[PDB]
Amino acid sequence: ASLIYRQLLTNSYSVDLYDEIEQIGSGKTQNVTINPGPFAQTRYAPVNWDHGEINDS
Amino acid sequence: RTRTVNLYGLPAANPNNGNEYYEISGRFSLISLVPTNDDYQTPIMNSV
Repeated sequence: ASLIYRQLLTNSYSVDLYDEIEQIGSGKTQNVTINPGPFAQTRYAPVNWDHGEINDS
Repeated sequence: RTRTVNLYGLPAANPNNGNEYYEISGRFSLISLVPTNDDYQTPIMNSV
């Protein structure tokens, strides 16, 4: 059971290796592509307000 | 038998001109909305 202390001290180099893991995995580019769901969006339209038809003569 | 001759237009006196109707043909495009819950859309599902 004392072997755990020896293993930790011996394998401590994996700490620096893990530091490299994380601090270059952050450097590497990742992009979680959140979707649009199966249900699709849509806006009304380009709508502009104006005065209606005028009865000229 | 009057002053006004050679005027461009179309008076309302007899527009039908003995015709039952004036006709026009063409294509007619529409993009209106509609409710379609018959889909119940979550089938595009990934078979696995």
